[PDB]
Amino acid sequence: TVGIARKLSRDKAHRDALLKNLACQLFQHESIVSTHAKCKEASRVAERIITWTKRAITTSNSVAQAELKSQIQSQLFLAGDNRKLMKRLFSEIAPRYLERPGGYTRVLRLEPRANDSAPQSVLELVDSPVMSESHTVNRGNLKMWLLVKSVINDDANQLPHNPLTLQNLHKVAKFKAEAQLHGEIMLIKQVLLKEMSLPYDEALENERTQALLKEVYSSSSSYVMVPRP
Amino acid sequence: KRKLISKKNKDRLKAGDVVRIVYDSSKCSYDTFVGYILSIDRKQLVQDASLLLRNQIAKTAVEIRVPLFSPLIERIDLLTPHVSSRQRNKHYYIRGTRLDVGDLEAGLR
Amino acid sequence: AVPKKKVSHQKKRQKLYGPGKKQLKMIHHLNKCPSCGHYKRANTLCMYCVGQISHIWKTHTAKEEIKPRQEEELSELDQRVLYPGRRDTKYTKDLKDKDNYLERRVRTLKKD
Amino acid sequence: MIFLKSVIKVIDNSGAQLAECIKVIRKGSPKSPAMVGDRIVCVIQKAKPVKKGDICHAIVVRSKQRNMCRKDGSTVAFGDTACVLINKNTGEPLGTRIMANDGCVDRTLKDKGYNKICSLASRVI
RNA sequence: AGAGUAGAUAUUGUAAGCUAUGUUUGCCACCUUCGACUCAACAUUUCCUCUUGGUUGUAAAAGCUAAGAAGGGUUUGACUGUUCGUCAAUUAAAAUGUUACGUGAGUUGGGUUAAAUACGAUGUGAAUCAGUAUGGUUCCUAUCUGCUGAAGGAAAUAUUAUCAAAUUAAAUCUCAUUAUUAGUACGCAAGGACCAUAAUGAAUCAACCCAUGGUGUAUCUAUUGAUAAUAAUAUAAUAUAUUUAAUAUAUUAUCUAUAUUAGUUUAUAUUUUAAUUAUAUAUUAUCAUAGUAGAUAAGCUAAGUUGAUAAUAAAUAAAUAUUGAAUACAUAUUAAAUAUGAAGUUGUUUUAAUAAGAUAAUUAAUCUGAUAAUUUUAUACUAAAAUUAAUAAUUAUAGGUUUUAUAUAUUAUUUAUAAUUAUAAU
RNA sequence: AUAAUUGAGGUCCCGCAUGAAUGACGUAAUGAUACAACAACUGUCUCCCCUUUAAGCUAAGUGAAAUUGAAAUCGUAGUGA
RNA sequence: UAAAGGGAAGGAACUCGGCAAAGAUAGCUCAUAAGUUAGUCAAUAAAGAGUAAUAAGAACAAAGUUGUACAACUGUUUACU
RNA sequence: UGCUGACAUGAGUAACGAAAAAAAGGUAUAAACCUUUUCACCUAAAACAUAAGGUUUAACUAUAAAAGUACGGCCCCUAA
Ligand SMILES: [Mg+2]
Ligand SMILES: [Mg+2]
Ligand SMILES: [Mg+2]
Ligand SMILES: [Mg+2]
Ligand SMILES: [Mg+2]
Ligand SMILES: [Mg+2]
Ligand SMILES: [Mg+2]
Ligand SMILES: [Mg+2]
Ligand SMILES: [Mg+2]
Ligand SMILES: [Mg+2]
Ligand SMILES: [Mg+2]
Ligand SMILES: [Mg+2]
Ligand SMILES: [Mg+2]
Ligand SMILES: [Mg+2]
Ligand SMILES: [Mg+2]
Ligand SMILES: [Mg+2]
Ligand SMILES: [Mg+2]
Ligand SMILES: [Mg+2]
Ligand SMILES: [Mg+2]
Ligand SMILES: [Mg+2]
Ligand SMILES: [Mg+2]
Ligand SMILES: [Mg+2]
Ligand SMILES: [Mg+2]
Ligand SMILES: [Mg+2]
Ligand SMILES: [Zn+2]
Repeated sequence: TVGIARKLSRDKAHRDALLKNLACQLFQHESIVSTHAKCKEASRVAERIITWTKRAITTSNSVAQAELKSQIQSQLFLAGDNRKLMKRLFSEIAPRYLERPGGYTRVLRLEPRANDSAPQSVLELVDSPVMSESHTVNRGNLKMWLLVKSVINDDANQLPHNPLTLQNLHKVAKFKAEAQLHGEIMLIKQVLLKEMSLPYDEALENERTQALLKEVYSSSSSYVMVPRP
Repeated sequence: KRKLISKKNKDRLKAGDVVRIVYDSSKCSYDTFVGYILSIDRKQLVQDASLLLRNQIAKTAVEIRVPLFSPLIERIDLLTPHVSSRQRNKHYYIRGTRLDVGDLEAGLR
Repeated sequence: AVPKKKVSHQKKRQKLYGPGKKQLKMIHHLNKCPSCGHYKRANTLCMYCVGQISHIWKTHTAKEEIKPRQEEELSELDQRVLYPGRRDTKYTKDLKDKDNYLERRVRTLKKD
Repeated sequence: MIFLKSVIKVIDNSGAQLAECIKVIRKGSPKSPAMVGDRIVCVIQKAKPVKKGDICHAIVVRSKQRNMCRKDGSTVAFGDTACVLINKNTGEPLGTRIMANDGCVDRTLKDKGYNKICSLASRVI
């Protein structure tokens, strides 16, 4: 009771309702902005739900499967725009994480909101598909977009990529096919260029992307450690 | 001693089992105790597991918790297996009601 | 319960601005944004870039403004006859001038 | 654990049936409890036709309080708190036999050195 | 004076004398609330415990009386508003005070000086009482001092990281019972030791959570009543592709469990009739004090566990001595020398602070700190402490993920692999 | 009546200073009246522990009050309207 | 601090005083004494039974018996002690 | 314990008045405004009709529509 989770200045039931709601919204929209604390707890729930889904998908035991399904049902409000959410979890959301061991959600710190000074954050699903057909882009993963923007900026400036940026890119790649990733980047890039003032040469851009990918993929003091004399 | 009380063993000890605790005579001079198991207390670490068992002796109850891995206890002999009627992990609820144990010694005679 | 004397100018000053706790610190922790070299708080996403991204998402994931089927081919004269524009109350007017009471996010300086 | 006006069973043949503790002997503060093996003063509240009202001494032989720890890491708890009446300055049982009907007691009594009481008991648990 | 089997001065001590205290009852008029609870601090004119002198009244044991001694300790009930007091049960003892007869911006308000009312008394009466009785009203967020904690700045015999002594501020200091010496000494008998040690405890304090018990709004299960879902299945519509000869079949998606009419005014329900308008289907959720009940992990806790009650030593108090003059004797010295002697003192032990000193480092591709992030050993905020790895190695901080374990409550009438059978097992 | 009773009930009558519509005396019912006893039940207490919520605490926004001669507002003893 | 929930062994040892907080073994149908002003007044009597229930298990109605003083009784009273 | 005005002190302290919120979009302007969805609260009401009352507060100036019959006033008739 004391120190197992956040309390969030709400009594039990209400808190539970809030958290379930947040999870549902995250599943719906892929990315949401809220207070930091709320995000932090919401992620815990969401991750657990995802894992349950995964287990249901995998495990042979019928009994286990049923139980997991029940748990999933319990942990959601399947009513309005969440009516088909159960289906979505199994069919669309859970598969993306089949190989990934935990860390399905990403919390990113924003600026504290001006009126209230409450510290804010983005909570979002990790590998969310950025390109929906009959739509162009999707309301996807902010981090990826940010990375792409940074890359573009670097290119514009003709500076080398920051090591941090490279690390981030590598992380993104780890659970991602190369070609797919490249495609995603390309999709992002055009859109970004359109948004910004910058021009767009297709082939050149492609080449740049390829170069970026290559470095990412194929991997490559005053104190002297010495034995006790 | 571990095998009984193992959560992976099917024929383990359960609330509802009647058991005879036999003490070692070389270590101590304690008399052997018969009791209906109300609960097995499994802990974070293994050696400090116990079980809480009771007996009514001629109009007076008595409950005893025995640390199962005490070297004072030799072995514990299952006298009577539990019945499928009484259900729950811990049967504290029986004390004082119709479901109480009565005199196990008497039953044994 | 109650002050025995008027608290002197000195004393109040030293209670207020004296200790460190009560002083505003300088926000040292702030660094360049990787996407556009502007200032941002450390360990924090740049508020401009994220905003931009959000805007783009909105533009793309915009919901279809469900315009009614009838009013699209509704004669101007006919429209006028039907739906004449009233005068709004003071309160409504006030609400409408959002610029007066509503704040748009400021942009940081360029880090060097 | 027994305190001021706690009522307890007398498991003896002295004719006392039920006694009410008025004081614990060896312990300094009167607020302190009397546990198994301890000597108490009590008023005899009910008796079979000693008499009701008699202030007498007793030793607490068994308690309902689980939590009482034994050196071997075990505990024993009873259905009631019971005592045996003793002699003011002799410290021996005032009765000749502990009621074999309901005469169980804690082996801690033996440790204490109440051998007479322990032997008198139907069972020592 | 006089008691005290004798004899004022063991113990007692008339009336009269000389003082001290400002704890009682008063006097003065400088000046305008008793109790209970909580927490106690200080004193010593000491109740207990330690040392000692006197005791035909010190055989011993219990006492009586006196000197040193304030280190530790000095109670729970019935009665009463009571402090007190009378009892009961204990205790080593249940000491007497001072602190605005300590403590109401700390609690209570039973007593006690208001308004109501009654009784007795007094008064012709309004009313009154060193009467009696029932009821009955104040509140305060803390400015400064102070105290308890926690930080920032700072001057450091000059820095930083770490270790740190003396010292200063406190805390602590104990007590009983039992057993041994010993049924010994002593005593006709009864009775019954000192000196000294050990073991049990007692109060007090500290720490801890392996276990025990409590809790546990994360922990599942059971369960009463109402409602709202999701999935599946049957039905219907629409949309989208498929086959068939726009139609029908089947696939996918979305939406749908309605509605109208009868049964003599109304409303609801039932059944009929209308309509595609449904499941004694699986699983959920909400509300009812966490809806109620049985268990319950961590953590926190005591009713639990563990430990301490600080030695050894130095100088002493009252007291007990040696030699030994001044003073041919005597005299422990208010002479020179020489000794014993207390739970007291000094010290030790414990905590906090301080930082002498010591080790190392020196303008820096990763010097020492702070800001920042993830946090709990820490925590009101701070501060403290752990981590901020992702390159040649090495380091897990929270969340997640996996693991085994625990918790729940069904499970061998089982699960898993192969073909009702075989093997491995929950 | 309680281990123990200045309380309670009964009885006794030097009624300091009862008493008959300022009614006297015993009773059924009634009473949020006032005393007392027993049962049961309990955190009232031995003796406090844990948990929840709203405060308190920190950040942002708004923003009071009584009070106030002036203050650079320590301890002790003494002094002194 | 307030407003709740739970609590081992005790069960009023608390306190001016069980203040407060516990405490309900049918809400339907039976069955219900003494006393009495003869009114199931007492009485919703206490106790007790029928149906339901065998230790897990909604909410609300329903919280004892007796003695004494005072007043017959239902009422009214000091709006704000 | 003058009177009026101004400005301090306590103090950036207490408090902000019964409490369930979340997301997305309006709007790279929103804890507080609006819309959608989710969740909750009241429900012999915190609903729906009304009486009285009142700075018209309303869904507003382009504004609250009556021959009368489960429509009120005035009007007729009286009570106190
Ligand atoms: Mg003295
Ligand atoms: Mg005061
Ligand atoms: Mg004062
Ligand atoms: Mg009253
Ligand atoms: Mg523990
Ligand atoms: Mg626990
Ligand atoms: Mg409701
Ligand atoms: Mg101890
Ligand atoms: Mg590693
Ligand atoms: Mg009269
Ligand atoms: Mg009345
Ligand atoms: Mg503020
Ligand atoms: Mg008392
Ligand atoms: Mg009392
Ligand atoms: Mg009631
Ligand atoms: Mg009356
Ligand atoms: Mg003036
Ligand atoms: Mg203040
Ligand atoms: Mg404050
Ligand atoms: Mg505040
Ligand atoms: Mg409000
Ligand atoms: Mg918005
Ligand atoms: Mg209704
Ligand atoms: Mg209305
Ligand atoms: Zn930027």
